[PDB]
Amino acid sequence: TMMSVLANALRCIAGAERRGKRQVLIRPSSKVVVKFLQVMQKHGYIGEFEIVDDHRAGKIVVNLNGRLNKCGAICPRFDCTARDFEKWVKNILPSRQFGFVVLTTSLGIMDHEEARARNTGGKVLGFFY
Amino acid sequence: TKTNGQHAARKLVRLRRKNRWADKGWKKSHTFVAQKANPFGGSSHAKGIVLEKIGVGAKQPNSAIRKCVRVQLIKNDKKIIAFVPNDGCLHFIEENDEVLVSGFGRSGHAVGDIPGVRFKIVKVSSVGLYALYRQKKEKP
Amino acid sequence: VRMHGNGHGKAASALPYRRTPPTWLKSSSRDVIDAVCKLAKKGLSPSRIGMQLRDSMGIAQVKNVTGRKILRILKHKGMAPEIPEDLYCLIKRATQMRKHLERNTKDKDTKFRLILVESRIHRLARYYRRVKQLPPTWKYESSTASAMVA
RNA sequence: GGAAGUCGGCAAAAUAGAUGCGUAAGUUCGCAAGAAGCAUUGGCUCUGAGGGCAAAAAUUGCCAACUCAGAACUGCUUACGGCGGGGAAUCCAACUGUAUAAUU
RNA sequence: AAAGUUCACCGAUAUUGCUUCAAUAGAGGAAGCAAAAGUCGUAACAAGGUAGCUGUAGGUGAACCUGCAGCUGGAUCAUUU
RNA sequence: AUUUACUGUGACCAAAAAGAUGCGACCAAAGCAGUCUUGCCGACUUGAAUUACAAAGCAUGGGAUAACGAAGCAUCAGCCCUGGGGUUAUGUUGGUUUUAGAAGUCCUUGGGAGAUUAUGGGGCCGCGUUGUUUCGUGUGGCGCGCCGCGGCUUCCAGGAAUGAAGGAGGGUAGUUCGGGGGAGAACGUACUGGUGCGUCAGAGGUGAAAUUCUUAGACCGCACCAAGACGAACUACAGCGAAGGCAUUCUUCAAGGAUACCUUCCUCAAUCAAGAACCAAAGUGUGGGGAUCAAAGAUGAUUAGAGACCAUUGUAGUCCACACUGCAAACCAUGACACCCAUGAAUUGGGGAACAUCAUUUUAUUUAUCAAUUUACGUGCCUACUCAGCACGUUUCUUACUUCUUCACGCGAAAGCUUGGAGGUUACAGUCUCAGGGGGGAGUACGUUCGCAAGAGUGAAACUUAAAGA
RNA sequence: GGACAAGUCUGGUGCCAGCACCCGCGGUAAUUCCAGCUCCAAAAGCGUAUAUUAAUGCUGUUGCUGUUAAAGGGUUCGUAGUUGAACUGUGGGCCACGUAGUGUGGUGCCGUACCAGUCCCGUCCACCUCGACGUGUUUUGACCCACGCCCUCGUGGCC
RNA sequence: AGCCAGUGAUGGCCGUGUAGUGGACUGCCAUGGCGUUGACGGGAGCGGGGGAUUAGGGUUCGAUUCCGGAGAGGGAGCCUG
RNA sequence: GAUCUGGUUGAUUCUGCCAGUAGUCAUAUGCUUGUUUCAAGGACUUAGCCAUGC
Ligand SMILES: [K+]
Ligand SMILES: [K+]
Ligand SMILES: [K+]
Ligand SMILES: [K+]
Ligand SMILES: [K+]
Ligand SMILES: [K+]
Ligand SMILES: [K+]
Ligand SMILES: [K+]
Ligand SMILES: [K+]
Ligand SMILES: [K+]
Ligand SMILES: [K+]
Ligand SMILES: [K+]
Ligand SMILES: [K+]
Ligand SMILES: [Mg+2]
Ligand SMILES: [Mg+2]
Ligand SMILES: [Mg+2]
Ligand SMILES: [Mg+2]
Ligand SMILES: [Mg+2]
Ligand SMILES: [Mg+2]
Ligand SMILES: [Mg+2]
Ligand SMILES: [Mg+2]
Ligand SMILES: [Mg+2]
Ligand SMILES: [Mg+2]
Ligand SMILES: [Mg+2]
Ligand SMILES: [Mg+2]
Ligand SMILES: [Mg+2]
Ligand SMILES: [Mg+2]
Ligand SMILES: [Mg+2]
Ligand SMILES: [Mg+2]
Ligand SMILES: [Mg+2]
Ligand SMILES: [Mg+2]
Ligand SMILES: [Mg+2]
Ligand SMILES: [Mg+2]
Ligand SMILES: [Mg+2]
Ligand SMILES: [Mg+2]
Ligand SMILES: [Mg+2]
Ligand SMILES: [Mg+2]
Ligand SMILES: [Mg+2]
Ligand SMILES: [Mg+2]
Ligand SMILES: [Mg+2]
Ligand SMILES: [Mg+2]
Ligand SMILES: [Mg+2]
Ligand SMILES: [Mg+2]
Ligand SMILES: [Mg+2]
Ligand SMILES: [Mg+2]
Ligand SMILES: [Mg+2]
Ligand SMILES: [Mg+2]
Ligand SMILES: [Mg+2]
Ligand SMILES: [Mg+2]
Ligand SMILES: [Mg+2]
Ligand SMILES: [Mg+2]
Ligand SMILES: [Mg+2]
Ligand SMILES: [Mg+2]
Ligand SMILES: [Mg+2]
Ligand SMILES: [Mg+2]
Ligand SMILES: [Mg+2]
Ligand SMILES: [Mg+2]
Ligand SMILES: [Mg+2]
Ligand SMILES: [Mg+2]
Ligand SMILES: [Mg+2]
Ligand SMILES: [Mg+2]
Ligand code: NA
Ligand code: NA
Ligand code: NA
Ligand code: NA
Ligand code: NA
Ligand code: NA
Ligand code: NA
Ligand code: NA
Ligand code: NA
Repeated sequence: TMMSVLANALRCIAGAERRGKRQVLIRPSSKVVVKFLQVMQKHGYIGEFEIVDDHRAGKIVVNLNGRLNKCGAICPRFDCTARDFEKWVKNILPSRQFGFVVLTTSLGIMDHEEARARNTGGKVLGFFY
Repeated sequence: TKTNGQHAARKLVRLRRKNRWADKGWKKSHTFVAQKANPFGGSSHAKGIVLEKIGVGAKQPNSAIRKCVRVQLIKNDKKIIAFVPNDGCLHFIEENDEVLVSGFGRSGHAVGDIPGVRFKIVKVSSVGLYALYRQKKEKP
Repeated sequence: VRMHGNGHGKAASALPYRRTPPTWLKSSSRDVIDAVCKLAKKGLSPSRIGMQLRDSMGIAQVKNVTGRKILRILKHKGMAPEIPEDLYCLIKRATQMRKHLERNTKDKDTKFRLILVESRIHRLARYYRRVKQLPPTWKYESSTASAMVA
């Protein structure tokens, strides 16, 4: 059965961008999925997306602009101390010049660059570049 | 394909413990069985008495007589066969002499075309075999 | 996939997005409650009450009018079944199979199916004991279960 | 002293009741088994447990029978009768039974 | 207040018996691995000259043979429209 | 009543050793020293500051989680006020006795609330049965309006609950679908053996023969009888089953999947050490049965030989009932669950459209960036009834076994795989579980569990090899 | 000789003696043995044996493999264990001013294009002249970021 | 793959003994205590601060200077303090 | 220093091991050894046995 909604959604987006599609449909939706997409959109990696209501878990349609190379989830959600950001950047990112690691902290869901500014650790959710 | 569970530490620990017995290198160093079968008691050298001078034929592609010796170890009274290196060098060894024996280079494995030999003579009468060969010393 | 098989069946009903009853119904909430209690007196299960209302009296859902589910209505009126309906229907099927096996002792196919049904029963009973719908220390036994069933 | 006797341990010696602990190979899983083996046992003075019948009832009163389990003190000359010696193997017959009254 | 008497308790040591572990002799019967270019055949590799192989049962100097069910890793991806 | 994990910041933590600031011991490994204004001295000389798992302890933060509780009629008491009822302090200690409070406990006035309408039941019965609002002053649209009544009474809480997962379970229906399973009764030819007639000299078998049967009538022809097994052609890159497996007809018994549904319920789930049930053929035990074929055995050939291949026989077995065994190239040599995934022809079951049967949006003169309706279409059979039926043609949908020789990425050492992955993986993390670590010795020895046995499960080492393998 | 830096030099031996961690060399012309001469490495140091760490992603949590190379249980059920769908919710005003996307209306509007008229050719394919819509400006206004202030910071209820 | 109970095994009551708590020990009472989250048994071994090898994660050593424990051939008992 | 090379074929691409390589206050043995500073030193086997002096 399906055990992770976030992992399912990120696999659908990465698969569609590999095939050069313009839109992708994601089902089911969740609060964590929407927050993850808002971080990607703020940095300019996807574009506009829309949520459709069906009185159950919703559906999401995402528009892709072709700037996203790969996104993925990290399972299980390992803890990350504020001094451990460099270790994760070295392991799962193409370089130290671009790309983001997404964390869930007591201040909310954010990328690793913002978390370093606020000096907070948390649990690693995923990445995109 | 393995667990990847976040609360499955016990399963991963048990898996590695069972599967670590499947490599000969790890098993040999942890089993105490090869040590008992080893004529040396886990040491690098041993001393013994010469019983007989024998000639061992080389393996099939080669053709020679290898000029080995039969030695009984002092520490536990085990009998082994040891190679005597270098040209001549069998004239320096007599019966009932005391020799120092070391291994070959492969940790209990036979080397070269000599069939079942894994030891070589290093000292005789406590002088040094290679030193005798180069004439730097005289046999006492 | 099915719990105890290899089938991938998708047949099911799809509830509508709009939950308000249609304007031509003209049936009060009190009238629906009365019709539900009458059928239960006749001796019908909650599943059969809903189909009878849907097929003849034009009520698509008993929750959209009266705001209550069928089994909740019966519990309030004190006419709820002693054991859950889905559990009862499984026990009845196992009883019929055992009766057939008494005369036919070479039916290895039926013996296999009896194993699956009894496994389903024990899983169902475990859930109902946890949510306190069955009394604790309630057990299914093949000898006793012939009673208390159709 | 301990089978050196003798065809041959023949004959004799020897074990022995009860209680507690413990018990091998083999096996048709029932047995083998009391396998093998170790300890206690007297007398005297005490203590506890094990029940019935009555009554205006975790109470009171009255009463019978002989088992079991303990303690202190004290003693031995090992002291009636009765009562398996044990173990490791080979051959034959599966077993209980019958059968040359008067040599098998 | 010394020697000395009796009892209780702690208990070395010795003997006997069980249990457990570690090394060890043995007539004979087998197995494996090597050497020597020994004797008998030719089972496999081609349709290897009876297609081969798996499971099982019996037989025979040796490889092997035979019966029953299976497989293609076959020597056929194929012939009442 | 709120708690842990996590995370930020600080407390509590021997030295030596390890990381580090400073100082030209001639440099360095070191050490904690040393420097100079030429000193009856000075630098208030220096010797800084770190890390040390896991557990424990203080005070922030609340996103991801986890421990609790509950399973929803096992429930729900609405607040504030005024008028009634029925321990102190008396100068101190020790005693009797009271007046009041407060509390509870019944009546009553004042006020404002309510998350779910005092109007729900009877009977006592009697009577009769043109005003806004659009839209171009005006037109045109506008929506609302333009057993019945009756007084009384008693009983009554019965409507406030996230939603129903393209997760699981249950229900109803076509008495749907199929070599799915268990029971009876029958049917069909054929092999073998008999019986009755006819005829007369060979028949059988092979590469060629021989073993074998035959004037005491074999082989052949017709008719019939007995017994046991088996269900040809139709039969397919078809169906059903968890796998092993399943093929004549009719009558019965209990099941199973798919489809349809505005039925019910509300996380009940996925995978799994231990544990259980089933499991081809051969094989074993006890009774039946015994036609065919046929391990063992016999005879004839062939051959240098032939314990084989070929021929004629022939026992166990092959079949049924009840018990065992659990060893397969038990194979898709490919574990289960879940997501995404390009193309054209076909096919098996169900449903919708069609056929047949019944019944009788604005707009829009000057538009367009991802359309507001591609929904079209006929045939054959059919009462002088398993039938409002049965097939075909056309377009959609859910489930299943597949193909491309006119199938795309991608992947792989290659052969090849490809919605059904061996793809979406060094750009390496969806969940669980079982195996492997050079070739042999070897699935062998020893020990132990199971078995009547045959065997099955668990399972080493000493030695020996430079390759074995794809 | 190669891995591995450095001789196709000169004598001796002739599958012998010997070398060789591995591949291999030696039967008459040995780049490998025994020696001479040259040359190489690192050096007051340099070989050999045994154990251990790295080489080793050949123990794999990071991070292995399982169609054919070693490796998926004969099939289902199933306990301990591991893993488990969505939801209660992150506010609004007031200025300012460089942005700041969009709709709705203002303001003028050379040239181009479109629609509607007039005339004209053709009947199978062409042109003229006007009363408006567009396109392009320029402001408004709603989204957006930066900076200040305020809010009983949903509604209600006081004031 | 089960361990523990005559003769203390888990707990209770009144005591004794100790410098002091306590099944530490005497008497009586109940049937408990531990275990696949690996008890019971077996093998190697003094524990730590630390050493070696350093992309990171890891693997391996620690008789030996400092801290703690134990012993004085084996094993038992004791006086003085 | 986040590094690899030789061996299976008539040639090719793999799996996989054997061999090579660097360190060790890590032990032992062989050859050699001019100067200086700093240092471990009967643990491994036998918690084996001890003359003599302190
Ligand atoms: K006996
Ligand atoms: K008898
Ligand atoms: K053959
Ligand atoms: K051949
Ligand atoms: K066979
Ligand atoms: K049989
Ligand atoms: K035959
Ligand atoms: K198997
Ligand atoms: K079908
Ligand atoms: K020469
Ligand atoms: K590997
Ligand atoms: K006490
Ligand atoms: K003193
Ligand atoms: Mg399951
Ligand atoms: Mg005698
Ligand atoms: Mg005599
Ligand atoms: Mg006698
Ligand atoms: Mg026994
Ligand atoms: Mg006895
Ligand atoms: Mg007898
Ligand atoms: Mg007798
Ligand atoms: Mg007689
Ligand atoms: Mg042929
Ligand atoms: Mg052949
Ligand atoms: Mg052949
Ligand atoms: Mg054969
Ligand atoms: Mg220091
Ligand atoms: Mg549901
Ligand atoms: Mg006939
Ligand atoms: Mg047929
Ligand atoms: Mg059979
Ligand atoms: Mg029989
Ligand atoms: Mg057979
Ligand atoms: Mg034949
Ligand atoms: Mg025959
Ligand atoms: Mg049969
Ligand atoms: Mg397999
Ligand atoms: Mg591959
Ligand atoms: Mg592969
Ligand atoms: Mg991976
Ligand atoms: Mg191996
Ligand atoms: Mg047995
Ligand atoms: Mg038998
Ligand atoms: Mg076996
Ligand atoms: Mg060279
Ligand atoms: Mg070179
Ligand atoms: Mg070497
Ligand atoms: Mg030469
Ligand atoms: Mg290593
Ligand atoms: Mg590495
Ligand atoms: Mg394989
Ligand atoms: Mg399989
Ligand atoms: Mg969740
Ligand atoms: Mg020790
Ligand atoms: Mg130490
Ligand atoms: Mg030691
Ligand atoms: Mg030292
Ligand atoms: Mg010392
Ligand atoms: Mg001491
Ligand atoms: Mg000593
Ligand atoms: Mg060739
Ligand atoms: Na046959
Ligand atoms: Na197959
Ligand atoms: Na395909
Ligand atoms: Na490694
Ligand atoms: Na240690
Ligand atoms: Na100490
Ligand atoms: Na090969
Ligand atoms: Na000097
Ligand atoms: Na000097």
